[PDB]
Amino acid sequence: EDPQLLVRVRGGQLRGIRLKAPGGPVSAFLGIPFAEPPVGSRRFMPPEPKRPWSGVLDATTFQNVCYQYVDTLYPGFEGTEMWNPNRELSEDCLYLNVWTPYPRPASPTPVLIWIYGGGFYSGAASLDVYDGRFLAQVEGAVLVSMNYRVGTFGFLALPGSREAPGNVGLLDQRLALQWVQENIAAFGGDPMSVTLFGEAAGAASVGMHILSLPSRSLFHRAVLQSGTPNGPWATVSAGEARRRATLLARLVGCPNDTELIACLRTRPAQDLVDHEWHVLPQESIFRFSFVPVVDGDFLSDTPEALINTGDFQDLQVLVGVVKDEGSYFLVYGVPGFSKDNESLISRAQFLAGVRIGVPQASDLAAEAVVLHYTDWLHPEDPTHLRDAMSAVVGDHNVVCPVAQLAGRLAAQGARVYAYIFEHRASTLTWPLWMGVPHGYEIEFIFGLPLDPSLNYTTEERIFAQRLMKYWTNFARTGDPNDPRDSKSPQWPPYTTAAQQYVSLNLKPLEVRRGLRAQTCAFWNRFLPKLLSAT
Amino acid sequence: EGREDPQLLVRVRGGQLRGIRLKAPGGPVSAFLGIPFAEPPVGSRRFMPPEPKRPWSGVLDATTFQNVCYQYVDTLYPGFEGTEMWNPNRELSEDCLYLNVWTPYPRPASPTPVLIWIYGGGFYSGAASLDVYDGRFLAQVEGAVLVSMNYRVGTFGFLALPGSREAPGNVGLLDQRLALQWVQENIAAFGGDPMSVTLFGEAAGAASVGMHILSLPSRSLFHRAVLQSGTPNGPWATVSAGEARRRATLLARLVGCPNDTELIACLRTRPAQDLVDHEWHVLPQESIFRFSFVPVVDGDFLSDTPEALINTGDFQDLQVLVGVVKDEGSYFLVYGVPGFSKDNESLISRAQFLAGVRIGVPQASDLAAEAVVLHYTDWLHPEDPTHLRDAMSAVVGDHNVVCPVAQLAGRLAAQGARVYAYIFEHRASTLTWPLWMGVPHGYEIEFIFGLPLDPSLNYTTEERIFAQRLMKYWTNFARTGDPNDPRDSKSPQWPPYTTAAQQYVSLNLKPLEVRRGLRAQTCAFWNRFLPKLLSA
Ligand SMILES: CCCC(=O)SCC[N+](C)(C)C
Ligand SMILES: CCCC(=O)SCC[N+](C)(C)C
Repeated sequence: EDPQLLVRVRGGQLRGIRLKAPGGPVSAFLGIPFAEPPVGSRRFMPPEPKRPWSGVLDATTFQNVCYQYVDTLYPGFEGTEMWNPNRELSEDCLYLNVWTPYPRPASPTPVLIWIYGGGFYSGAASLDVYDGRFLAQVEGAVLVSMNYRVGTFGFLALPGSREAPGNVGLLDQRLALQWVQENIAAFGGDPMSVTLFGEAAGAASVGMHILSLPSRSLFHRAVLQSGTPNGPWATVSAGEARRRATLLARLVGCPNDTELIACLRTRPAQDLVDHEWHVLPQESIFRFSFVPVVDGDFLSDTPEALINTGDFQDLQVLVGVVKDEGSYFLVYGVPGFSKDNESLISRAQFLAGVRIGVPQASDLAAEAVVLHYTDWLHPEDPTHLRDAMSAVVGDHNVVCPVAQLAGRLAAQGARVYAYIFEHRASTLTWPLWMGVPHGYEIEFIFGLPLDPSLNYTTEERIFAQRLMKYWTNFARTGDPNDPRDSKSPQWPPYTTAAQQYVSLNLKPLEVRRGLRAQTCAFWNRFLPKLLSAT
Repeated sequence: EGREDPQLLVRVRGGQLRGIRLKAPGGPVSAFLGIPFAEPPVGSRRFMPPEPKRPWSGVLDATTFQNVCYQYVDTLYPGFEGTEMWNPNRELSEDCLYLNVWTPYPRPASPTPVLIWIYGGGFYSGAASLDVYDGRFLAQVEGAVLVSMNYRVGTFGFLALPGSREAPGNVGLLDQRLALQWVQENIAAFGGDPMSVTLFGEAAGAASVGMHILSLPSRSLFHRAVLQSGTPNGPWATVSAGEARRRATLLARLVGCPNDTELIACLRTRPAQDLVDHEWHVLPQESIFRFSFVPVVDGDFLSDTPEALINTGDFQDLQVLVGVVKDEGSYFLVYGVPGFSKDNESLISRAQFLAGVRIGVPQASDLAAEAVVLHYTDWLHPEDPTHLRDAMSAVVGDHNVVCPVAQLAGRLAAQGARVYAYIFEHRASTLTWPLWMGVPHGYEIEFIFGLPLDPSLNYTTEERIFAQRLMKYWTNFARTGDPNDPRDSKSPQWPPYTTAAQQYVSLNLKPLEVRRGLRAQTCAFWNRFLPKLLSA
């Protein structure tokens, strides 16, 4: 028995496993329960803290993935399967993972907490791209990641009901956060320095914790990668959640909220997932059925209302986008688009893809979108039409929501740093036309290219090392700049006036001004006026 | 008594004329100024279509310019060259229907291509007698026969009670058409070729050219057309029958005239100056680049809207040259936008910008106006007074001239025409307008007419070489339907404008440069989106 691999936490003893990382050993503690399994009558309910255990709990292995839809668009294809569940599916999934340096850090170390994405309908802390070993070994970080409930199980709401109050997947995340405060010191973590970070739905989750008071006493800094609490996909109204939950209940034969929810509890997990996608009001892409709900509790108003009116003066935020946020999503519903060809579309196909990409758009607003993204020098060129369709989806769903958030936080006294991620991995299996798709910066931030067996280039290892530094420098200090290394250019803070951000690629940092400024004025200032008059 | 210059005595349908031998840098030219082409439209003939001039006896002296048509005279900056050069330079009178002819001296032996000029001035002003419209240089250097006519403006030209007999509308256009008929019958007496006639005009002159293209009885009177900074389509060049009736009866009320016969009869008893004094009071909004009395869609001269006629016409047999200057709008800003002046740099605020947009785009609802503002803001420096000043100029420029031109070039090209497109980018060294105004509306004209060739005018040597170039493009086009010099292969070519390639050339001191797309992105907003936005 290795004594470095034994830890006493409040609920009892744990045994971890020593992992090798290219530069040396790390301690992993995998599959630690942080809550009572949310099963049977506990389905749809706020999580309860895990009861203590006797003896030494085996924490050498990943636990089950929360029950979720499994992707079947391209069976066997690495570019999709890499996001699919890599352990067994179970409703019993409230577990977290901790990586630390080996030996256990002598003094308290900044803690990074990862929250995965998956549109609130999927994800798992156990995926290869979320491997905490590299950041633990190189930067000396304590990395934590949790499972949280997705789809119906995490976000089905009958607002105002005691038995399905909404947002329980966020409350799972909150409980893991409280677990870190109570327990991370035992691992050599510093509970007084906790940085949240996430991508996509995970970034929106981080944003929601910023906007929810009881969560604010559990972290100090935040990183939001390609996702925001504001925007078209991240929240629903109470009225709209009620509709979807009762619609899903009709689809599975149920049944007075008590009656309805009691009947939903008798249903096998897969019965619920089977119909999960049949409750959306429109034919759409980048929209998900069960997401955080504006309940007047976890979220006391809309993310929009809360970001305009908040005080973020003692807050540091790192925020950014990848180069081609929307390309990924096009193949999941827009006619004319596939990974197996060049996807050169017609104008007809472009107009029709806009209605699906902006499902809430009226006739007028859609043509405003089309007219705005057309190249009037080459109105019918199939390459521009394809790239523009990709741009429509990325801008509406990520880039412009991100620009809006960055501006509001900076204005409201926060310290903001912004980026665009432009390097496409040499090992990427998606076609070239997709460029740098939603999700493909994660493997670099986590430092995977340092594994020589993964076949990344030498340049990409040096790059991964740069990014791992910006991220942990940010966690340590609230500033991603190397505090003892000189060299201009420095990464400047994002401000509403200058709007400075940096590009992250193989070349040294470049400072740019204005994050799709003209285009986002269309989505953030004009389009709302056009809909609030139809 | 037969001691006068044998080369200055010419006979026309109406009788004998005596012209004058003028001096031009390269040699003498022949000028026949103030030839009457219509009965004077006075008294019971006010508002009425023109009647052909009745023949005179003996030799009519045609050695001086005639009266300028009664009109509003500019008083914004009195004594200032920038405005005075456009002001009337002869007595104002309703007796004003005269044309002018310039020809080589001696008159050419072989039939010579004819250029006809139609002046601008918003349909409320202008005169063929102004220094910038001097035909002597095109006549001497290019051997051209040049003709310019006076036509009625303001109320006298365009006040209309549509449907009536006594004031049918578009009579100023009918003056222009009568002078075109006069050229057909008479120009051969001067050595001109009636079978090669090219119309050309700037601003409202350009729009007039365009209306002659769209009006059937005019089409047989000319062969080629040049439209400078103006178009028959767009927001200012025409009005509906209903709106023209509205403006006419309002004018009547304001001057003491409270059945159309009765109302027109009372209008005809008012002094000319009273009508002018009240002209501007009938505009529906506070505005710039809008004029009270313009061509009307009467179902007669214009069988439908200019917009409809360019969309459905067959233009296979048409050659057209069209273009714009670099800063079409800047001129108009000092005549009504709070914040703007010729005597300072006119740096403005956001508030002043939004306020100016309501004036510059007077027909816009609140939604459309924020569309304009949001589109023209630079969101990296949304409060920079220099950018805001320039965007304001661009808004008015784009909406009134540049995008109507782009629509015109596109529709004619799609409908079979041969179109050549330019942007004129050279600021005259002699300009008295402040630098911020760039190259304003109207300041290519002096170059096309070759004024820099006159040494007493203080233009630079490069400006002479440049004026000579443009005179060649313009007259090659008149001659052949093609601006390019058949000999010169080394010189860069001017390609036709098409829908697929959208090619046009820059006109400056440097050799021709081909650019693609005529404010394509921005003009898509004005021509495609805005209409659809105003339809709700
Ligand atoms: C270049 C156009 C000049 C005018 O609009 S004149 C109008 C001036 N006023 C309204 C005072 C009569
Ligand atoms: C006072 C010099 C400014 C100019 O060059 S005026 C033309 C403005 N703009 C270049 C924006 C069209």
